[PDB]
Amino acid sequence: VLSEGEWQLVLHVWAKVEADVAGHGQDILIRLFKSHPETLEKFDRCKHCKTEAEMKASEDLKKHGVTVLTALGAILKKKGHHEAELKPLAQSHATKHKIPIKYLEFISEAIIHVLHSRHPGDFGADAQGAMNKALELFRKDIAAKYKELGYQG
Ligand code: HEM
Repeated sequence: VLSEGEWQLVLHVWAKVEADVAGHGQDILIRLFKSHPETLEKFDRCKHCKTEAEMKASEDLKKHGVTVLTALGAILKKKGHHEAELKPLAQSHATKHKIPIKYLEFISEAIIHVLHSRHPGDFGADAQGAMNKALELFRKDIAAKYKELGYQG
């Protein structure tokens, strides 16, 4: 459980993300792919991609950064009451994309990195701890759903 004040810190910095969803999504995926190249293997079309400018010019990759942040933003705005939003996400990522929980840890790290880089004034220790708690809860719940679907994380 997060406190109401913790959720408000989460949603405060998320409003900043929403001013430029696509640019934040780009930075988060590029950070993910740099820090953890193996994850890039999960995206058929930019498997070949090599440079940051290639990732930044890529139309696909920008659309997926938006897809991620749109879904996650709706989950965060549910303040933990996200079972209905996690059901389809767990379904696809456990049975079709096969995304282990450690890759969700990786992307949570990249999200926190980008939010700190871009909004330090809105992402001090209080707010970083809140966001970390919120992404931890997301990963915990989706992991339980993975197991329900027969996928061991
Ligand atoms: C906060 C974490 C994430 C969220 C909210 C998220 C959300 C989404 C959504 C909404 C879609 C499109 C609908 C669907 O297929 O379910 C999608 C597709 C996809 N996701 Fe995720 N995702 C996350 C993490 C990841 C990670 C860490 C990876 C790989 C390392 C990944 C790989 C994929 C792939 C390969 C697709 C299909 C892309 C395509 O075929 O165009 N996702 N994701």
